[PDB]
Amino acid sequence: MENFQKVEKIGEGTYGVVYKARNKLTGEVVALKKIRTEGVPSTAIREISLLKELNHPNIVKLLDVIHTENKLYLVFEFLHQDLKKFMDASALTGIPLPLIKSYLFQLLQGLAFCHSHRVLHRDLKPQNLLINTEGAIKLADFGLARAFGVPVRTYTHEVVTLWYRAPEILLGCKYYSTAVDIWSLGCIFAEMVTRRALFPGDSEIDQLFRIFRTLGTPDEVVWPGVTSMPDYKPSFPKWARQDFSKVVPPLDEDGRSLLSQMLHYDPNKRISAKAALAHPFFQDVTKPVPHLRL
Ligand SMILES: C=CCNc1nc(N)c(C(=O)c2ccc(Cl)s2)s1
Repeated sequence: MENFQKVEKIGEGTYGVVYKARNKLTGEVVALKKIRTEGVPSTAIREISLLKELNHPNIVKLLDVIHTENKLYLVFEFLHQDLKKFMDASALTGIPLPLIKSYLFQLLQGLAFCHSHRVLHRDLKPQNLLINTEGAIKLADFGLARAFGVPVRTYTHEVVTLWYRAPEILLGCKYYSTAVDIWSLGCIFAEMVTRRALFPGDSEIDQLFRIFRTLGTPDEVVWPGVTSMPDYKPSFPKWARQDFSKVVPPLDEDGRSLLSQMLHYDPNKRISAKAALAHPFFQDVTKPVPHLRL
């Protein structure tokens, strides 16, 4: 890109490298993402372009879609730190509960907004949750997966994380629903509380079995239709569900209750973002400022 000035290489995005850049005509700093190649689907540019229309305090604004020199670029508002880094920085003391609650509440608002606009994320993870000094947290990359197509591996041959993947996706369901995002957010909520990833699988089957070992191997009783999912196998080991109090100590009953509703196996039974916002866990929610080291 010329219309920009690459300050640094922020990191590795799901679809390509992410750069911290400066708009040459405005002097503004943004998050520039180069999308990894046979012409660029015209369907994608149209889909993605509609996203520039989404506007919410908890959604990282897609400023522009730039298609020039037969290369694709997405220009996003720049935020100063991601939740992965903040969690790592908060590892010794943990994120204070009131801030964890504020972040969860805000993320649910961003989800509620996108879902009401018929937009799913499908690949929520600590790396695409961005925070600022003011106490806000925003979701980036909403609607990209559907417009594009989650590739097995990036062109950088970097490992894609499966830790936040809903069980229905792992079982090979090719139809997504808003519930996949609630699942990912539930996993993130648990990780903020315990300071350890909930289901750190290193493979698709390891990821599935780690979920099974904690929540019990699903059956037709708790998840009608599961034995007919594409990758379900009658040979899956049968693990008993573990007492949920052992899962996220020392989160209180309201928090554990909300989390269990975000982690129901049946997508249809999983709580909606809108309903979650009404949960008693948020009765005393506030908006604390985080201690960010930039
Ligand atoms: C050190 C400050 C970095 N600032 C950033 N700002 C934005 N907007 C970022 C992203 O959208 C993503 C980057 C990677 C994924 Cl995955 S989403 S990173």
